[PDB]
Amino acid sequence: MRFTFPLMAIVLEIAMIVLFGLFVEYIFFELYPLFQDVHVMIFVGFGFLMTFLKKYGFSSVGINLLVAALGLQWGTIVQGILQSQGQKFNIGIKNMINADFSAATVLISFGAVLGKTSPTQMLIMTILEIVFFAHNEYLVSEIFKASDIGASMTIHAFGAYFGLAVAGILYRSGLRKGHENEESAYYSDLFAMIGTLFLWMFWPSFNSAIAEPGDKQCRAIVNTYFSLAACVLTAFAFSSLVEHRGKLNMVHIQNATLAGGVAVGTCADMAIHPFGSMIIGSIAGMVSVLGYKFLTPLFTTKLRIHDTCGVHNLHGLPGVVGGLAGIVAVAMGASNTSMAMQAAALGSSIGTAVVGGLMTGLILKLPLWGQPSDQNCYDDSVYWKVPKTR
Amino acid sequence: MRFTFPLMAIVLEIAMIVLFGLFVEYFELYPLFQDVHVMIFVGFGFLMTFLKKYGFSSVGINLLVAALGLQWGTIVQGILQSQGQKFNIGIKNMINADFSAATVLISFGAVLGKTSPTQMLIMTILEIVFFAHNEYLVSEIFKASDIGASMTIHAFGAYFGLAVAGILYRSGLRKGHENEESAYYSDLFAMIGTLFLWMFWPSFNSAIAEPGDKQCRAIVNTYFSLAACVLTAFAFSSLVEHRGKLNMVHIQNATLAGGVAVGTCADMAIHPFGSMIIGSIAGMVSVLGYKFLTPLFTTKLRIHDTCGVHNLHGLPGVVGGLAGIVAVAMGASNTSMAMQAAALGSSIGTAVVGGLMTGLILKLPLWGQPSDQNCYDDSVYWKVPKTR
Amino acid sequence: SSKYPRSVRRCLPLWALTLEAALILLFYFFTHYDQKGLVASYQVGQDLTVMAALGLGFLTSNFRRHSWSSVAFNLFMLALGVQWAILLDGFLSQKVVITLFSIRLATMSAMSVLISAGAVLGKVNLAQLVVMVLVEVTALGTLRMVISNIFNTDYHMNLRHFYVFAAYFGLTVAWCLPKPQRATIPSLSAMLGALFLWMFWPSVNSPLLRSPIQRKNAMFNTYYALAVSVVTAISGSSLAHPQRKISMTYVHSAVLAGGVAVGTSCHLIPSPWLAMVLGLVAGLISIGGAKCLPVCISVMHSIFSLLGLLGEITYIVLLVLHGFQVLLSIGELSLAIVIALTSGLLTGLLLNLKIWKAPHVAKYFDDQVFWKFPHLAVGF
Amino acid sequence: DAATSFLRAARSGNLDKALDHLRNGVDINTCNQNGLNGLHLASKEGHVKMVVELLHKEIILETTTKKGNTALHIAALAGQDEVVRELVNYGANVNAQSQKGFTPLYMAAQENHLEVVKFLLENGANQNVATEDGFTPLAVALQQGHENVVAHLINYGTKGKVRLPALHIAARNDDTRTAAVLLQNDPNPDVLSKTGFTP
Amino acid sequence: GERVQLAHHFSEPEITLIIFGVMAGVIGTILLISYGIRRL
Ligand SMILES: CC(C)CCC[C@@H](C)[C@H]1CC[C@H]2[C@@H]3CC=C4C[C@@H](O)CC[C@]4(C)[C@H]3CC[C@]12C
Ligand SMILES: CC(C)CCC[C@@H](C)[C@H]1CC[C@H]2[C@@H]3CC=C4C[C@@H](O)CC[C@]4(C)[C@H]3CC[C@]12C
Repeated sequence: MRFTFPLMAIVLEIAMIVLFGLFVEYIFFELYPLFQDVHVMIFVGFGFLMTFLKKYGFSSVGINLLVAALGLQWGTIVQGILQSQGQKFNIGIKNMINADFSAATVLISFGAVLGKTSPTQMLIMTILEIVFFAHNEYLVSEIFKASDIGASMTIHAFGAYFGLAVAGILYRSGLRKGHENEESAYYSDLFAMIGTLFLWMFWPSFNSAIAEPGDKQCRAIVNTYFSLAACVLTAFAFSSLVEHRGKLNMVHIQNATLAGGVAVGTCADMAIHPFGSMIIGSIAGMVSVLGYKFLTPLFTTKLRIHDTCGVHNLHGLPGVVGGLAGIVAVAMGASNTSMAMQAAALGSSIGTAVVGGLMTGLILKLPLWGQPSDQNCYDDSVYWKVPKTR
Repeated sequence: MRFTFPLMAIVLEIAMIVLFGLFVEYFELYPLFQDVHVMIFVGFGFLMTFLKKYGFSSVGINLLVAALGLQWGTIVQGILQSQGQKFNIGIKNMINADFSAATVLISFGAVLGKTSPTQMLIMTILEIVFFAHNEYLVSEIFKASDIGASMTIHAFGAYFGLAVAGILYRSGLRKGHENEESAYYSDLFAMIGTLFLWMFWPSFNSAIAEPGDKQCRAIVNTYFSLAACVLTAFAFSSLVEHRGKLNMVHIQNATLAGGVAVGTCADMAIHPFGSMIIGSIAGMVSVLGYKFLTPLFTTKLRIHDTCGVHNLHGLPGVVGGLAGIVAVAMGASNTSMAMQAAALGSSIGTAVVGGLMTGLILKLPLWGQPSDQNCYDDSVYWKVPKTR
Repeated sequence: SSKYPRSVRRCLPLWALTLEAALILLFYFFTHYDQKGLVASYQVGQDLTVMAALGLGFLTSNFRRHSWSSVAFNLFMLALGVQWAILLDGFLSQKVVITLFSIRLATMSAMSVLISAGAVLGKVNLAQLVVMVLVEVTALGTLRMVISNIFNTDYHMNLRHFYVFAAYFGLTVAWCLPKPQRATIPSLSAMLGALFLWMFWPSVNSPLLRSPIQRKNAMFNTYYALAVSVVTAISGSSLAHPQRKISMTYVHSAVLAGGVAVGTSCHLIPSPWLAMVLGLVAGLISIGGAKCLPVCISVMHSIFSLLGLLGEITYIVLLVLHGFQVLLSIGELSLAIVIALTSGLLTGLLLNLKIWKAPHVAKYFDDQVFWKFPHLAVGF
Repeated sequence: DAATSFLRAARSGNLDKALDHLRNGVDINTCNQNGLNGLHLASKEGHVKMVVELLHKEIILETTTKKGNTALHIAALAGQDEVVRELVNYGANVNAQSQKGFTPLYMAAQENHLEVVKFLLENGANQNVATEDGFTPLAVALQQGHENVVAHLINYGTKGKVRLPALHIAARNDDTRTAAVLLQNDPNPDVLSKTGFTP
Repeated sequence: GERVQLAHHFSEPEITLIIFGVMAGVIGTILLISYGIRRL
């Protein structure tokens, strides 16, 4: 039915309006530029990073916008309920920042199933994944009390593992050997470079938005900046290394350059030192390039898990490097946090993502949301009016 | 050898890590730094994407060069300021690192489409040292006022790139190249970069300005100089072309000439109308340069400027330096006229000498330089998709 | 009549240089210069400039062969409009002291003209756009001055009607023009522009509020209403389409429906659920207009005008809760509409003059008229 | 000064003033500083009656401007379909090349003048003729995004001259003036159609 | 106005707008009534 998506979107919007009317009431202006940088990241960088597909740019950017717009509201509601324990709560800049963080997690999960899902499935996945992510984040922040100010474990690894879990459940045999529409274009890769550059530039604000003002926020900014700087060089070097005749791969340049920002999040506020941050970025870039070169084909062909954007090598493996760095940092005195609490936070994030992903994918597996056929995957014509000319 | 570029990049990254571990220790100006960052990585990155078959290489090498450049400039500038001792990192260190990256990208714009990534790494490493030494000279020995860095950044990078291109001159590319051509969507991406640079230029000229009157003066002067520069660039682009046709290169480049030439007089009390006059003259000079001087440099002087960075940074940079000299003569600032002239001359001379040495180093056939037939082509270093 | 464009090598450069020289002379004769929150105050104006250039230049770049002209002419119009609006607002609110706040106000005045130009882009050249910029800035300043003189309001606070003024002015100018399409990459560029406009529209919803509390509440309401409007617009694009698909061009205009609806009353909204309701109503009204207005030239500009009128109406409704007040507000709205229509008619009459060398009706929406391309025969 | 007035009348469509100047003794083949004669100015502005009257006055049809453009080149670039038809009916060379190698078909294709492209292709214009830069009407139509021109050029291909020779058309309509102009240009009266019949 | 005038609850623009609105309503009612006749 063609009326399923508008009806579900209207019902969800009405539910959001009712919840805001029932539970939502009215440092802000100091952190507002950081919130704006995070907002630009979430809506432009992630939106256009997935526009590398030649026949799926419209769907990628539009579903990114719609998913993030629903996600900020639903994440605001769920996070405010969790923090207020069911009571009314006020809205500040931090609520909006955490809403953008929830939208980031949902977009990271969406990057795994790009080109194989319908907008209705994306609305349902956003609704379920926000609840799972917010519960996991509340667990990590309050019960474990671990330091994840950049959210390498609670956002990146969680969204990556939740997305892989939906993608394995939604796995299609016809797409394991490849697809004709699953291909990049010159201008599509240029738009992907727009998104990559925006994410890369505004990542320090992403890692320092909710940091404690003073030493911790500046440490997060500096560590993210230099980690990204080292990550770009290592990603370029290993992209040249793993390809024939030293050719640079556009996927590697578009994705692996953000691995340093992903993996420095846990140790952002910690006093690792700029050198410690540049060592993590150099490794995160190496791991991301090696993942894109080798692990993504092994996952697609052998594990029946297909990652369209390779969000695993960008968020999960760098997220596990980020969680692992934080345990090592506590061991080395960077943070007064507990090593066992950090390990428990990483394990809980991974486990909750995989349990939430499998159950969201089981819900999405029902043939009720207008899922595209195998021949029509990675095509804008399924849901959009495509212009005749490119 | 195909392993030269990754090995050199890894060695440079390890050297940067060691230097940061040896010499580097630990919010009002952070938005200005973010605006400068967006300029350096998006505007300069996509301004050079006008080539139809070199967008990938332009944006990727811009990103890589600037990422290495911020680290190496941080190291060198901190060493120069601390006289070899350990130094702390603030927002100003990152801003100056982005400034060094800007200078290196300005130089890279001259040799776009004719160089390898290894050559760009080497050029970044050498040019940062030269630029930082010249900037330290201007700031400490001459003590000239160049808060917008029309001389220390724009003119320096432009003449550095011109010298490098002159050493790396190719006889076969003097008459033109088939790949050296623009495209409709490539020019649209170049417009993205042009608009981002134009919008965030006031923060570029006011990032390191003294808070209070000077920073606001820099913002206002850059804003109105750019506003006048756009109109003059459009008018002269219509004037110099047949039947009043607008040239996309002129609109993409000459609209930033007012921002380039107002940098020296940004913090000075030159007044909004003076800033507008400076921007108008800069736009006129940039359009005239792109129309006439670039063919002269390419054909007669054997200096090939791919992006025409001379008409955008060097001539507007010299205009800005002379404007600073005149404003000193007019009493706008208490700086010394002789110090400003010495700063301009030292910037030009150091840029020329450093470009000579760097181009001589890059001239060695060891960095995988492209052939004449493969210039301005992404297929030399990138996996180009089959479809556009 | 010859379909080949006439030479503008002597009209456009002379016109632009004369305008710039006049602006420089007026700035010299009538402008003068002049702390803790200099960067904070500059950020709002920077957001307005980013919107006015990027979003308003690329949003209209969705045309297949008219993206160059859209982007570059938007930049040129912004550059001229800010400079002329500084002088006009200084003249009509009195020398002119140039501050960041005055730059912000001139940026809003130029944004009005940039919004209006979206209904006429692809059918006019640069000189006609210069004339439209000058006349529209002058008309908006005159409207603000008349409202301040009659209703005892503030000249700088009368800029809230700029949505409806820009929309009706653009429609009126497009109506007077002679009577006369999409591609994937221009559509993606327009999506980038629309995304930037949508993200930074809370800044333009509170540049005129002085107290921080009102600005914070306005930003909250604009953010939530914009999110609701985006969800509703992306949802309902399939309903208002014969092909039962989502129209990217419709989304580009309907992302901003909630921000337009709550723009005039974002400070009066006491709770975010009311802003979300207004955004949902704005999205549904956008769907209805997209499904009905083409039946009874620019559809996006028409639905923008309808959204601006709806925002004014909901401001009227909300102002009573927080007889003669309604009459004053309705009279102000009617005066704004009448002045916008009259100025649009005057601008359209001036734009039909043969001296501007307007492009032929068969050459509309083409960059070949105004831009140089290789391998083309030039002249006769 | 009289020649300047005649050229201005030709440009403005004032046929009476041009005829008066020709009666006074103004040279028919006079031209401005750009080489555009009265025929070129009439073809640029779509004055069909002026073109017919000047052709009846034994004007040189194959005159070229300083850019090498004939009257047909100017009419094709300006998009004057009626003027293009009238010039072709009077014997204009549809395959004439300018200084840089441009053809009337190329000029019609680069300006999205689909009707002129159709008429020239039906009248024997060769789209395989390239300029000095190697570009073709198909190539320039692809470059400028003129999709209809590209489609028509691809579909037509090399169908060739489907129209009758101009002398046959003049003989069909009993047009003595057009036939006289054609025989002044081409002295041969026994031109053969595709069927093999003389006019 | 001029000299001293009696204060009213409705100002002159307000009262003239009210009068014009009442007149427009009466005109619309009369037009609707006339449209109703000559049809049934
Ligand atoms: C930066 C500019 C303005 C001034 C300095 C110019 C210098 C550095 C450059 C520009 C032009 C260059 C020359 C251009 C052409 C040739 C011929 C070639 O077979 C050998 C190198 C040689 C001889 C170059 C030497 C260096 C050169 C002179
Ligand atoms: C390439 C160079 C030489 C050309 C540009 C220099 C001239 C045109 C510019 C640059 C310096 C400028 C001056 C700088 C400072 C002042 C003081 C101010 O209170 C009035 C304007 C005035 C007097 C400016 C007028 C214009 C000016 C003289």
